[PDB]
Amino acid sequence: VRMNVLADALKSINNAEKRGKRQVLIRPCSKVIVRFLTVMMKHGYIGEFEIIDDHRAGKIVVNLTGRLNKCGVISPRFDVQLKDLEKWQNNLLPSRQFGFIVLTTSAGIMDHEEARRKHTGGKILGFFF
Amino acid sequence: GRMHAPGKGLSQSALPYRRSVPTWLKLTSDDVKEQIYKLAKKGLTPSQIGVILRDSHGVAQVRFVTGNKILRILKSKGLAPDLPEDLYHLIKKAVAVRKHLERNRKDKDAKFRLILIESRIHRLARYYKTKRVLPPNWKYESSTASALV
Amino acid sequence: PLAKDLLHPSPEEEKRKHKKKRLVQSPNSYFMDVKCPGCYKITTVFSHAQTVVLCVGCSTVLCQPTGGKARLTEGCSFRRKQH
Amino acid sequence: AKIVKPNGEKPDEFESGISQALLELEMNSDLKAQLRELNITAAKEIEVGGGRKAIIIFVPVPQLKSFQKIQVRLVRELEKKFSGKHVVFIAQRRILPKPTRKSKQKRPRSRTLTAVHDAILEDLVFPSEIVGKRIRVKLDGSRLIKVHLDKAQQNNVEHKVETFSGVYKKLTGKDVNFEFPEFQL
Amino acid sequence: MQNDAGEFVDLYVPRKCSASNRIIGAKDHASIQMNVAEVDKVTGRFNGQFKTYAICGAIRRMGESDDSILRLAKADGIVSKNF
RNA sequence: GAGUACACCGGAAUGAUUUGGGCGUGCCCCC
RNA sequence: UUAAAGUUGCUGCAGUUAAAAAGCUCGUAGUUGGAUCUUGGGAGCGGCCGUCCCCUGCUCGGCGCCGGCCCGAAGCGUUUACUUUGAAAAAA
Repeated sequence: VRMNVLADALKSINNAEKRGKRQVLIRPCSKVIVRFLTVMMKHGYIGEFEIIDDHRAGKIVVNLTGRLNKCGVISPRFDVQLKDLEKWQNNLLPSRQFGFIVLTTSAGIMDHEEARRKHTGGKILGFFF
Repeated sequence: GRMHAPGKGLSQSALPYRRSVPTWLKLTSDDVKEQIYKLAKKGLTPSQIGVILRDSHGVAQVRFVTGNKILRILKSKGLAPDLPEDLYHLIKKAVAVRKHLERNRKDKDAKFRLILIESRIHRLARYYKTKRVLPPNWKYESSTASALV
Repeated sequence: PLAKDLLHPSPEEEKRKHKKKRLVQSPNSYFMDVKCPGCYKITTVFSHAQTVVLCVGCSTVLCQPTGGKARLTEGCSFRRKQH
Repeated sequence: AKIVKPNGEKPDEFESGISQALLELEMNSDLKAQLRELNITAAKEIEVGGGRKAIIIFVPVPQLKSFQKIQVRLVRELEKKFSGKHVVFIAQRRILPKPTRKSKQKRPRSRTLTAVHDAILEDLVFPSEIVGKRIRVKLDGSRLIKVHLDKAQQNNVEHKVETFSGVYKKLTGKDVNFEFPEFQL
Repeated sequence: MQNDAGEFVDLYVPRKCSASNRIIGAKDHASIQMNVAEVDKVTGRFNGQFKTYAICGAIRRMGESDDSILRLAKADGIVSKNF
């Protein structure tokens, strides 16, 4: 039984990007998935994506061009403070120049850099680079 | 897949996207509800009422001609059954299996199926208890079969 | 393969796939308007009726329950009604 | 008269004129047979894209089912009354603020913003139904809603796309396009 | 790469596949740099200029190089749109 | 009006005259 | 006795053949659980966006005006984790 729509969507998009496909459809749609894809688009990693509506659950098609090594998920949603952000990002990212970590926050679902800028923490969602 | 059998299947209904009554259907809501009341008085269950309405009367399903579902309408008028249809069917199947088992004591497969059916009955009765439709003291008992026909 | 168009698939591709695997879930069933030369009143039936139906006017048995569609009685005309 | 407002507010000249014209049309034409108590809520005038103006008419929710058999000829009569003016009949529904933990009965889903927006979108286009909705999210994060309308009864509303988009944008604030498919009908 | 001033410290910039947007390594002999010449519209003649493509070894190895080249030539304006 | 694809009419059109029917709205009969 | 031990693996180990998946199924605790309820505009600091106020109401008074209005308050606000903050936090 599907326990996490986000994990399946991330695994599917990772497989599609690794194979070399140009676009992939995700069967389950949720708001957090839309926010995370929007984070990717704002950071400039994926292209235009099309949410398709039905009366049961939406579907999402993503324009993957060339810029994803992989993009994944951490479960469960571990809670992280500001002092623990550095420890997570040293052993979670390939380097310090690029790569981002997203985490849910009451001020908005944003990356680690914006969370540090606004001086807030929350629950970690995943990473992409 | 299936809850008990190890088989995987994919066969069920597929409702259309357009949520609007078709224009060729001249039937209103009041006459559809009247037909539903007549079929309920005849002695049927909501499982077959929708089938009869979608076969003979040509209506796709109730949830578009009216707002309330079939069971909702039956509850509204008050002649809805006191016990859910699926639980009744499971109880009847369990009684049939036990009646078959009383004489033939060597049918091990029947015993296994009876155990599985009682498990299903317990799992559904727990949900009915936690959704506030049956009394908290309601219990499924092996010997109690004549009253729960 | 690599560069398809899943947003705008051709109708042939969409009809090839299963009803629940299409870009949007749409049943492949439909309703009918069956009538016979004997009686002169027209009824509405479902393709997969799965239930014996008597014409209103006690003419004859119209449909037959099978695994898929319904075996229409010989000497009957039907049209696909749609909106 | 026919126009009824929530509070004791004097309607502008446009709403009074619209109500009087509708009364005269229903008295003259053969619509008074089903248009005695069927009243109007309010009216508005806007400026849609292009050199044309649109007419917005608000509808009581319970009595909209009686209106549903009328828009076939009423819009044509209003077009005969004003050539360069498009008229659309849309329901008016109440919206409730989200129950934040600082601000009482339960808020039903019928009054939520999403349901209200869907109702407005599905009632803005009366003759042609909706086949599907495809929202495109721009690179800047802005959305672009695309709606697929029914291929049937298309040769009478294909020119109303601009006024539909203008009305929905002014009432909601979202960029909406309109397209017509042919792979099903 | 940048520094205090803004100059570049990378000793060479690598290539990049025109189809999969993947770069080409130094010891990747399967990569192909293809040159396609255009034709003047007036009569049909060779002019002297060309269009250069690049496909990584993985695409050819998996077997989708010809389709990628066809798509690139169609997008640039060589292959007829109706095709 | 129950049988058919038919016979009476009324709204309605330009003082007077009026256009083949069926209800499965698009195809089924009549010429 | 600690690191080397990614040979105790929470980060972070293995289970076809090297050590290792109960003969199979049901099942109370324990663990984990699909989608969907909130949104935009107004004015502006400025070269699309750096930055700004708005979206809990209902007996006593002072930034005050000419019986009309806000202002503060002796008195409330669905509950939890999470997150930022302040106090209280012996010395070495």
